[PDB]
Order: sequence, then C-alpha cells, then structure tokens
Amino acid sequence: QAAKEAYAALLLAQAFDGPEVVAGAALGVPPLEGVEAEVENVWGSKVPRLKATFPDGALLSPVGTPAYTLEASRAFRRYAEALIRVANTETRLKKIGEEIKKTTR
Amino acid sequence: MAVIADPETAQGFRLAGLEGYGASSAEEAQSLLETLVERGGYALVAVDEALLPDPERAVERLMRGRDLPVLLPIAGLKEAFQGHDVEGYMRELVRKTIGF
Amino acid sequence: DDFAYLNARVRVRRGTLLKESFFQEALDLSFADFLRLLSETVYGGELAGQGLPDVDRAVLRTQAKLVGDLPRLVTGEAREAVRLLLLRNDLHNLQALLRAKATGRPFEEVLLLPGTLREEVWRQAYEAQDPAGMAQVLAVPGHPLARALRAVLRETQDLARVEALLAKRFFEDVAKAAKGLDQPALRDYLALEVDAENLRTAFKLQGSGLAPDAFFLKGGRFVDRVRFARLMEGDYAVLDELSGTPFSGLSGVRDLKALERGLRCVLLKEAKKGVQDPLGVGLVLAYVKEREWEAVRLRLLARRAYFGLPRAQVEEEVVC
Repeated sequence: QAAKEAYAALLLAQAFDGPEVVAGAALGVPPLEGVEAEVENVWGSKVPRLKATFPDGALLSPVGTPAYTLEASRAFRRYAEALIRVANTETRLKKIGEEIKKTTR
Repeated sequence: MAVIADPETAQGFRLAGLEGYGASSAEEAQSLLETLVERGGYALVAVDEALLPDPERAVERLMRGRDLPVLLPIAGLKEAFQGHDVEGYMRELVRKTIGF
Repeated sequence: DDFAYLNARVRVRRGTLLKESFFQEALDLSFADFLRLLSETVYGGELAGQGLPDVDRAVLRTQAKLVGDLPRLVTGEAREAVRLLLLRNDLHNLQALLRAKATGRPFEEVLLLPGTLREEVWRQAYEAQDPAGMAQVLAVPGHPLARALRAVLRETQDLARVEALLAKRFFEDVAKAAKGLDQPALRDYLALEVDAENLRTAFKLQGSGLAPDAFFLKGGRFVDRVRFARLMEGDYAVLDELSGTPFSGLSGVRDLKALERGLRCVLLKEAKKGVQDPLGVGLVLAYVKEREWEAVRLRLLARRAYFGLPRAQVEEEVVC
C-alpha cells in the first residue's frame, strides 16, 4: 500500500514528469538475471529459488515534483523487498507439490 | 523484468530501478503474457491478482518449464486492499496440503 | 511595453479562478459527480473525455491558452519581468527536451505548452543533430535560461550534471535580472523562491555525502551553510530554529513529505498577498501561482476519486 501511495498520486502530474523521475533515479534492473538466482538441492526434487534485491536507489532524484518524485523513487524498495517473500514461497510451492503428489501416489 | 498489471498501475512499474512491461490487453492478460514469457528474456515475470490466469496450464505448456518464477501475486490496485493475505492462504490449501 | 492592458486582461481572468469552496465540494463527490462539476469551470471548457489521460490534457490546454500566452502580449522591459516567471515552466520542458535528444528516446512523453519558447522551437531543437545547433535554436526567443544553458553545455555533455548546473546557474541568473527590475512584491517572493529551492535541494540530495555549500545560493533570508550541513547529516533540529520566516511552520516536522508540502504552501501565501501591490508584475505573480495550484488540485481530486483512494490521504494536500 505504501508503494502505491505515491505511484497513483503521480500519474496526471506525470506523463511529462515521467522523463524527470527516471533520470535521477538509478537506471533499470538488468533483463537477464537482474534478480539473484540460487540453486538448491532438496527433497521434493531440485527446485531453484531466488531473492529480489537489486539497486533502484532511494531519496536521491534531483529536480521535479517536490514530494512525489522522491517518494516514488523510495517506493521502488517496497517492490523489491516485498517481492522476496513471494519469491521464496511460490518456489517452495513447486517443491511441496512434488512431495504431496509422490506421497498420495 | 516485466510486471503485468492494470494500465494505470502498470505505469508506475515502468520507472527506472524496476523494468515493467505491463498493461491489460485481456482479462487474464493472455495477449501479452504468453508472447513475453515465451522468450524468457526478462529476469522476472509477474502477473497480478487484478488479472491472474485462470488456466495456469496454458502458460506452462507454452513456456515449457522455467527455472525463474512466474505469476507472483501483486494486488494490482490500491483501495486499502489487504484481502491478499487470507486469499493466498486459501489458494494454497485448495490445490495442495490438507483440505478444510 | 507595459502591463496596463495586460494586467486588465488578467483581472477579468481572475474572475474565473477556482475558489476554495469548489475543492471543498469536489471531495464529497464520486468520480461521476466530479466530472459534472469540472465541466462548469474553465478547465472543463477544454475537456475531451471522461478518463484520466483526458483530464491531464484538459488541464494542460487551459494553462496553454490562459497563462502560457502572456509573454507574447507584451514586449521589452514588461516582457523580461513576466518572462522570468514563465521560465520555470519552460525549464521543465527544456530538461525533458534535452533528455529526448540525448538518450535518443522519442519527442513524445514530454511536457509541451507555450511560454517563452514556442512549440516550433522545441520541434526544430528536437530535429537538430549537434548540441551546439540545438542551443542556437533555443537562444532565438531570448531569455536568461539560454545564457544559463550555454555556459553549462561548454563544460559538459553528461545528462545528470547539465540538469543540476543548469538549474543552479538559472536561478542565479534569474535573481540578478529580477533584482534589477525592482518592486518590493517581486523581491520578497524571489527571496522565498530561492530559500525554498535551498531547503529543497538539500532534501532531494539528502545523505549523498556531498558538500552542503552547494545547496545554498544567494537570495536568502535566514538560511546558511551550517543548517544545510546539519540537515545533510539527517538532523532536522535546524528547522526547529527556523522562525522569523514563514517556514516557522516547518518546526517540529521531520517527514520529507510534510516538509516539502510546507514550502509550496508558504510560496502560495506570499503571492496571494501581493494583490496589495497589483501594480506591475505583482498581480501576474499571484495569478500564475493560483492557476498552477488549482490545476494540481483538480488532478489530485480526479485521481483520488477514480481509484477510490483514502480521503484523508488527499484532503490535507488540497488545502494550505
């Protein structure tokens, strides 16, 4: 909710301050393995995991909208961080799938 | 990356530090979703709960296995939403683990 | 020259400014009822679609014909005085334009409205293929923001740096010209704009380990190098010693959002009591802050209504 807080409040004050916000901030996460993939052998077959941490900056874009710009930049963290939880459980889901099915089998 | 979300909320994930290629183009975002994961030239692909694919089999059969995840739940809008706690808990119990 | 006709043209326009009691009504309305309300106003008069892209566009186009047409309607000594005000809205276009040429991205997704540089100047600049040529095309309307650009472009071709040294050099340019065009009303305001900029430069770059003297430029009222250095360490006890200025209200506040909210409300206030000085640039000064702030609240009230956000999240930011 605190990610979106600023996002949704920077849409009709953005679409011409889109340019500004993306400039001061740390440039895009790599599309080829921007995330940190980890391999791990465990029962319930060899399932790979991963954690979503990458650079994106925070409270450091110069110029632009007084409050919103900086608050939107900071918000990128609340994607990253938050995403790690789902990053481990949805991969854990696929592991515990294997077990459950072989068990009842 | 790409986050696959509503047009207006997709907007805020295209900002630097993050890389999004969202927007709705269907009710489960099939139009986009499929084409995009087919290459798997994005570090992460994520599908929200304001779309979420009712046939997950459709995706798996096309991407043909993936060592990177897909369809991570993000809310997809803000309206004070936090029903994605208990919803995800039951999402789990229905398809796997114990019943009710 | 002269503001005699021009002030008069603006006085009729101050009649169709949006009073406080509109935003009061609008919060109580859903998006459907908001849309019926909006259409009564002059921003409503440029409306072209119920949805969000269309609201952003109706607002912008209203600002393009009623506010961005002011520098053309005067010349000379009048025009330089009005121009400095307009220039901030032109810098926003310039920084985005400079960035579309440099990083190779399309013309689109930028701010365009007329002000001091016309639409055609931005198109001819875009299509220019040497940064030096890009710069002469910009220098055609004449303004201090060229002269500011020109010096920075001689030192560097790095995007982030041009952006910062242009802004710093530009407010410094503005200040000297403005002091030489006189009037007490403009001087008091100018002081506040620089003081607000100083505080704000310090906040945006907070904790980057940098020099605090780089965030202080002349034009001040009570702020200095030491307050900046403490502020940079993360200490907000400096704002709690800041009174005798209308930023007395920043005391005991330590959130970036409340702090920055505070500066925009203070600047609004100075300008709104410049109507006891309507002679010369005073009235226009008050008119531009009010059209800008008004436009901002209709965009926030429209966003708040569409996505069903919490009321208090926006009720506080739509009043000073």
